[PDB]
Amino acid sequence: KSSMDAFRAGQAERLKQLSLASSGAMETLRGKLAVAENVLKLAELARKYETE
Amino acid sequence: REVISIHIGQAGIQVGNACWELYCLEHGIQPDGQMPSDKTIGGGDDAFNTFFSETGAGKHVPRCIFLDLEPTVVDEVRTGTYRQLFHPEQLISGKEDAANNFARGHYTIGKEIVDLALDRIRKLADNCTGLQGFLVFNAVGGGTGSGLGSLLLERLSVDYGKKSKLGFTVYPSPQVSTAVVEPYNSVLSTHSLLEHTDVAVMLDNEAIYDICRRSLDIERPTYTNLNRLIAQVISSLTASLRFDGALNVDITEFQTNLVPYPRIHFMLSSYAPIISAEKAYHEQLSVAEITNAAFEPASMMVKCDPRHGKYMACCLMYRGDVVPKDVNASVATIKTKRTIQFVDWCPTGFKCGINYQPPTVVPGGDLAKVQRAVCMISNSTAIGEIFSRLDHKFDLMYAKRAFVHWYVGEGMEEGEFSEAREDLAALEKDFEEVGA
Amino acid sequence: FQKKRRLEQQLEGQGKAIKGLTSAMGRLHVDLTRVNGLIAANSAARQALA
Amino acid sequence: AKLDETISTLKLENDMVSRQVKGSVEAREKALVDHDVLALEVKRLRDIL
Amino acid sequence: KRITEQFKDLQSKFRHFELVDTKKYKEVWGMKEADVAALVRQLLQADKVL
Amino acid sequence: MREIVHIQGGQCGNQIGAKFWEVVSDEHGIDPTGTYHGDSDLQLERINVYFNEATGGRYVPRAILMDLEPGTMDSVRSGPYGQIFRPDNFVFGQTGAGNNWAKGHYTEGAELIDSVLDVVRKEAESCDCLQGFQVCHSLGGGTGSGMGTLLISKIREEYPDRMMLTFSVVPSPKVSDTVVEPYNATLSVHQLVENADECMVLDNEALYDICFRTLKLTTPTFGDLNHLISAVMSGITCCLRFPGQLNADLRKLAVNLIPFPRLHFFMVGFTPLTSRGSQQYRALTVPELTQQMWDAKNMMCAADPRHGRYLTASALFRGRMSTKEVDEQMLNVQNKNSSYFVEWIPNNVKSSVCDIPPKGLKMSATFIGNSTAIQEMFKRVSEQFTAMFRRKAFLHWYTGEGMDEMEFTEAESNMNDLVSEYQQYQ
Amino acid sequence: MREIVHIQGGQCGNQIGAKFWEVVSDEHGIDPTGTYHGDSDLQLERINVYFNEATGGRYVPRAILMDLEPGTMDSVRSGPYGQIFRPDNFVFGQTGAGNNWAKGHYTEGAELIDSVLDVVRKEAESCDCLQGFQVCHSLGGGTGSGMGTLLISKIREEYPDRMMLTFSVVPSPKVSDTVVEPYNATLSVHQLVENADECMVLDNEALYDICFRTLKLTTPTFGDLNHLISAVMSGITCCLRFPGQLNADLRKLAVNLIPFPRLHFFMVGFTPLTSRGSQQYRALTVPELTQQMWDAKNMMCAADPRHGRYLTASALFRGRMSTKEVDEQMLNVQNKNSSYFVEWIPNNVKSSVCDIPPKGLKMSATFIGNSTAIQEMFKRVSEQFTAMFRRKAFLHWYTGEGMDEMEFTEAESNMNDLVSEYQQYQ
Ligand SMILES: Nc1nc2c(ncn2[C@@H]2O[C@H](COP(=O)(O)OP(=O)(O)OP(=O)(O)O)[C@@H](O)[C@H]2O)c(=O)[nH]1
Ligand SMILES: Nc1nc2c(ncn2[C@@H]2O[C@H](COP(=O)(O)OP(=O)(O)O)[C@@H](O)[C@H]2O)c(=O)[nH]1
Ligand SMILES: Nc1nc2c(ncn2[C@@H]2O[C@H](COP(=O)(O)OP(=O)(O)O)[C@@H](O)[C@H]2O)c(=O)[nH]1
Ligand SMILES: [Mg+2]
Repeated sequence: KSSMDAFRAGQAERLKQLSLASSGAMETLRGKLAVAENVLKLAELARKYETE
Repeated sequence: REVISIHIGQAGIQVGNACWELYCLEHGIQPDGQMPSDKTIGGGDDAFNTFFSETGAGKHVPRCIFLDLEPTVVDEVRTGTYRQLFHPEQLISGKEDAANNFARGHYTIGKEIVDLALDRIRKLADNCTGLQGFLVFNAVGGGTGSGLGSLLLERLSVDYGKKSKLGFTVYPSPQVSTAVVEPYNSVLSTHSLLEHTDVAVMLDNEAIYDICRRSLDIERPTYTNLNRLIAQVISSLTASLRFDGALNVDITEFQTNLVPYPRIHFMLSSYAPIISAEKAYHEQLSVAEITNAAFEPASMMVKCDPRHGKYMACCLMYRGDVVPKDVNASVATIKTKRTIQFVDWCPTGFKCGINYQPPTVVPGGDLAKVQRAVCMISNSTAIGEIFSRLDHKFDLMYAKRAFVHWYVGEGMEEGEFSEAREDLAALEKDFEEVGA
Repeated sequence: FQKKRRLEQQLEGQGKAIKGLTSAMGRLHVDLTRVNGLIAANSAARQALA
Repeated sequence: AKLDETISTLKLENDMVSRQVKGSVEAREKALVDHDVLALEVKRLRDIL
Repeated sequence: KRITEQFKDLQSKFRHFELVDTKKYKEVWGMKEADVAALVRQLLQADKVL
Repeated sequence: MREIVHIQGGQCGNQIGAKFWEVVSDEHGIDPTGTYHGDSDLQLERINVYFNEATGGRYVPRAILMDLEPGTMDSVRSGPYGQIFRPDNFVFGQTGAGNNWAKGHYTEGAELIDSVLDVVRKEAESCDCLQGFQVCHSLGGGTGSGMGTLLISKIREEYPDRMMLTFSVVPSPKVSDTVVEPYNATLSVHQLVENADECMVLDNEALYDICFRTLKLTTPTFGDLNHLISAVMSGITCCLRFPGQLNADLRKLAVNLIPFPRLHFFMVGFTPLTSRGSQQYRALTVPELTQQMWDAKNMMCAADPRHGRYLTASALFRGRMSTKEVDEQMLNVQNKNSSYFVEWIPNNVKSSVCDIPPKGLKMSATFIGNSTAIQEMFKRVSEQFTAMFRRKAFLHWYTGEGMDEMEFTEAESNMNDLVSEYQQYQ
Repeated sequence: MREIVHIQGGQCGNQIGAKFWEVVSDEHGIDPTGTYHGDSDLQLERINVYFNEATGGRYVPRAILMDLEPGTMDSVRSGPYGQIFRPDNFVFGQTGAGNNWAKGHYTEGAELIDSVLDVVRKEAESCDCLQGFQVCHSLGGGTGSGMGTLLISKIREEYPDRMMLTFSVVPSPKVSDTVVEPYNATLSVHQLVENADECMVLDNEALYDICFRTLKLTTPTFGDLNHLISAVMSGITCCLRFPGQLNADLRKLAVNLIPFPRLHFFMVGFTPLTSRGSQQYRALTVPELTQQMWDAKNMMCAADPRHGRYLTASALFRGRMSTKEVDEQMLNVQNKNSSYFVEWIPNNVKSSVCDIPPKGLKMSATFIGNSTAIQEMFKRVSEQFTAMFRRKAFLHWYTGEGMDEMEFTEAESNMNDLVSEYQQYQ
């Protein structure tokens, strides 16, 4: 039973750390993408008043 | 189902003058030991049998024992209003007072009247069938309540043992000093009671003067004022055994739910709502309000900061209109509250209890009649500060060997002085360890 | 006081994160139910076509 | 005396709110783990569809 | 007899938990790395357009 | 002719059973005096399952009453529907366990088991064909979870073939009402898992949230919690008391709900639950009843049943209805929530129909789901146990009356293995 | 078979919907108690489009109230016919909208819209064969536009196959209620032109001009305006409830009206609208109902069609009439006013006839036009927007709740290109 608990705890901890680090990375990447899409939208709106 | 109360000394008998007034007033017993035939308040005939037994044809006599060495206060209560109430042998008294000395009241004079007191209590207990336990009310700072008080604690323990012991002592307060030599008879009795009596609920004097100043506005209060709310808290903790409710807690629940370790048993008591008639209806009482008032530090019978401590357990009696849902919501809010902390090994720590009967107001008092009332008894580690201050002032006089000649002439020596000093130090160490 | 204020701000940040995660869980549960319904419908369609 | 008493209250408040923040962090982590579990289930059902 | 059968059940449960946990962790990492790969592809496309 | 013996222990069990013998006695149409005053005949046909007719026309329930203080005997006797319990069944101590498992399982429970076993044995032998024993008892006390478990083991020894229904109202994590409730719950669940045929776990936080959400009761009290639990408990046995189209007894429920020996910790629900203000806005239709049943907040356990996967489930419908839509709905539910169902069992749901709906209502239903999401209720109590035992808190009270570390260590180990065996199928 | 769920967003939408439900209950012949007390069976043949049989005739409407205060909800309960809605659908927060787009689309929306979706999804799954959604709101407030528009978006994403009618009370310059009406209108139309399928646009300026000229009222309070908007929304969809000589479903109306997926703003009127005094003298036949229908002063919109061109029109008649008469009416109207019509669409008018006239009236008609002159409202609102967006006035109440300048510029550009799309075809 001690072996049981040790192994299961190890698996739980590794899942915890993977999920947390991955979530942080995705949040950073999504922030970058949001900045980029705001830039593209501003470019799209601005080029409306440009002459041919 | 009866509980037998012993009152020892000046403070014991004054708190008795207040309590045995409140109980008879609530059960509707006339001050002559009878109950009126024409008008009968709503209650069960078994309810009053917890305190006032019947003697023959419509005569009620209390289950209690007042005892003192002086004749002054005892014959004062004899001359008082309650003449035929108390049985003429429920009032035991010597003829020369111990005169503020543990040794004098525990060896020289304490070894004559205790045999008669114990014989009377033994016969009364054998009369009683369902003895829940023994409740003691006394002052640790005096002679008559301390010396033979500890003597009687020891003798009751060796006589019965299996019945619970619940003490209510009046420690010296931090700054207000009634007497001078008080710390001696305080520490000497602490050495004994720390391991004889089962559960001790402590009281103070400034801790109640401040309350009756803020919440009652009696700028010049006295013992006659304080003892009434002392009686009130005693009644509000025995109400579950006395009357019927929804979630009862007998005399064993307090010990089973509030004493983790055998040598960690010291309780802080608090009562809400302390309010006068003027603000009674101008303020809106509710469960959240009364519980938050109880758990704020300034509404405590003992002058101490729980914010220097970590609550270990708490017991909440509720009276009157109490739905078992609002209490749960309020205690959940308390657990969520960001000020009072808990020791990490106590997930569940709130033993609640409810009774239908709301509190009863004594006429001529300052407390107003209210729909409900709580009573919180907590085992917390902040009480160690009290004993730390007691030692910090005890050594200052012990080092000088001052005021010791009285005790040494009576017969005790400084060996037990050092023993009490070391054991209270160990008790402080134990609170420090349990604080982990 | 500065420390207490900073800790408070972290507390509200974590609470907001919790609420957002719960909302996402609700949305994903709804999508679970919808997808399983589509599974059943297309299984019936497969049997009919066979 | 007034300042030091207030300081003690502030320290008690700070340690308890730090405990609360740690509890919140644990809860957020558990929610994230439940979240990607649910996402796994969704993706598997989508593959079956 | 109770403790013997409990021992056997414990062994079987140990094997089952090992397999389930390893498979679940592997699968979830694969799924979420595919997700982040899609996100970085989107970022690269945005950068190229800009 | 298939007899149910009802056993009530402690204050909580006694109040729950008081509401039970209110509801079921009303259903069979007896007055509070004890004389039948119904109108139909189907309700008279099966008085024997819950009554023993006696000369003079005073029916009396077959319910044993056990506790350790008359303060609960009188509270359950003086109340309404109280003057019909047989006085001979009133077996009681007058000491009080006091929230302690030891005092109610090794000394005072030990000395009262003799009399309570005598009462239960005369009750069992006074009825021809037993059907089962069902015990409604708390798990946070010491006179319901200390003596109740000992009585359960005794009954298992004396009748090792009868179904057992343990209505166990386990404690709550947030709703703290005692300090040693983890002890008195774990130590009793340890000895219940081995000797209980089926365990209906209950709680009070779930009952409060139901009486907030659905019934919208502003001030829900125990007089409402116990009323709802009485409704569920009187609905659990509809076939043994009334006719129908597809009957289901306790044995049927056990066979269709228990795929493994140790795995019989069910979770329970009742329908329809609706407020008095909205009693006349909604429709009592089988789709609505089933939609309410198959929710997560409609259940009577703090565990969110939407975490794990239902190993199996049982529904007891009562009312003149159509088995076609009964089965169609309770198969569409599997087709639409197959994720929350374990795969290696086809038709996880067993549905049964009784003809006569209960009094007042028109079409009722009871839900009994054997799911693996019930692990989260025991994991928290195990966590509390480990937290308290890591510091040996309150241990002197237990060890001063015969208890040893053997019981505590075994309880820890078996709680852990039980939560593991639930977690296995996930 | 076909049915429509209804949602009442904000105070304006709630009161309009309350009057609409009073009108529908009157037309179908039911009491405020919920019972049916009509006269004919043609009305109860098809009440399932808007109502559900609860229990023995207590018909319950299929609508959901929605706001952020309890005062309006209490008012609608206390008002007549307010005792029929399901209390489970009175979803409402407590904090207060603050007439703020951010406060109704980003905080209180995020805190109540999961619940509003839960209840509307429950209703939409209770109903079997959905046909569309109906929503009533105003485009000048915070929770009128925020709450309602976010609900529109979520419902469109969740059921993207159901025709959607959103009835929008656009702000009018002369009746200037608050200070941020242009901001809210811009941020609301930005999402409506992208997600919702058609909005019928109305305005208080024309709703007052109609009451002053045609009705000849003296003191028209909001009761009469809501009455007119009701009588329009009741006749917008009558081919469902009642048979007709030439039926027209909602989807048929949409496909005939909307030529391009981004030109779906409908300007609507009703006939006959006769003053209480001159009605006794007036004559009511088709070739004057049509004349008042195309009368530019009967339009519930401050955009005179003589300032633009008609892309498509829809005339829904009610009563037993002559179809050839109706068709010749439309043809000669087109030939008379060829200039006001677009060249590349032959027969710009779609006509429909229903066989049951409203309560009391013997003939009725409703006009729904897609004229390109409706660009005037958007042009004016955009001018009022850019009058404030140059100086960032009243903008910190949205900046602090978390909206940048990028979405404001997006919404303004959306309005500008919408105006361009109307103007180009003309
Ligand atoms: N709060 C409170 N304290 C009391 C009351 N009566 C007595 N005391 C306490 O009694 C102490 C005085 O010493 P005593 O307790 O009277 O001494 P004793 O027990 O009578 O023994 P002797 O000194 O020999 O008379 C004071 O410090 C008080 O705290 C009372 O009514 N209320
Ligand atoms: N639902 C319900 N719960 C109750 C009732 N009475 C008590 N309880 C709960 O049951 C728990 C355990 O009660 P218990 O200690 O066994 O009462 P005892 O029989 O006197 O020992 C307590 O926390 C109560 O909150 C009741 O009538 N209904
Ligand atoms: N037709 C009609 N319009 C109304 C009524 N009451 C208010 N309004 C209009 O609704 C606008 C108020 O917007 P409001 O609903 O408070 O915005 P919200 O708080 O975001 O929903 C005002 O400009 C009024 O002209 C009514 O009874 N009938
Ligand atoms: Mg004295």
